[PDB]
Amino acid sequence: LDPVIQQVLDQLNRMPAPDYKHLSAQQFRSQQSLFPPVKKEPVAEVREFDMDLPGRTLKVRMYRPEGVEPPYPALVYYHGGGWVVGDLETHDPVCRVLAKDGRAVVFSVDYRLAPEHKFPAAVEDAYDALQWIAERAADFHLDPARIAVGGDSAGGNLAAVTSILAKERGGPALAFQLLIYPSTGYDPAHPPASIEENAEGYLLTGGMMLWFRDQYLNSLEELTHPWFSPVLYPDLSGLPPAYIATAQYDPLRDVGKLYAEALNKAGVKVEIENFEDLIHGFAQFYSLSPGATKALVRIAEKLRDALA
Repeated sequence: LDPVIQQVLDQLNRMPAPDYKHLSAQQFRSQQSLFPPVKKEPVAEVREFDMDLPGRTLKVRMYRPEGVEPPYPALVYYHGGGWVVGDLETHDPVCRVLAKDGRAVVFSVDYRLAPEHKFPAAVEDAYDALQWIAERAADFHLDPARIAVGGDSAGGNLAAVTSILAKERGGPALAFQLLIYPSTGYDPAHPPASIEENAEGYLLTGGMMLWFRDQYLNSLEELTHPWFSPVLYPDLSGLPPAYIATAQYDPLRDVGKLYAEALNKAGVKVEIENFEDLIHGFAQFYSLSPGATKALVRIAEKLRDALA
């Protein structure tokens, strides 16, 4: 286990174990704490504006890197945070790396967070967002055939699910899926080993996964709805080829593996790598941990090839 990630787990695992029974979303958000300033790689331009969508307006932050000419290969990105926390700044550095090392224009979408907007506001936001952007490939000098989707954790979930809607509705063409330790689901009655294995002490805990699933979902029945567990979708076949990264000490390790294992079955090209010395959410320790820094770049490179 990485040395910097260790001090974070030690110092963290000290404070009192949280009481998710009374813990509030306002309080977890206001509880922003853990993640000192981090390095922001540079890019040619950064543009933040509003996507005006029916019923609601969403903020977007576009990232163009240096040394890349139109029409540009892109990436519509969805930040992680349990469908509850996170915004355009918390993941601003991660997006900068994917943009710099991935050689693509990155559009980080500021979707509606729960509990305020329950499932499925996030999913509809993810899909409508991609469409709003693809409809205007010409206005952003985009190569319509090289537009990918990606995300970390809950953001990874949204990307998998958006891939599926796009397939039902015949487009827009998604060239690729970049899923970083994504929450793609499973059958709660028969949960993978990593769930029990890495239940505690590794940042993302079992009690935290439950709290998220609580603030986000409306009913128990929703636990097996495809839009929440894309892994339980009928025909995974014909979906965009993908790259899936997982972490050794992540309760969601086998969940992503399970998704890799499923797309393969429906005959979809997929590559999955497990980073042996990292935990869930490592991309946010870029420039802080020597292991996370290497992994994120490695991940941004796979994007570069895939979209090449």
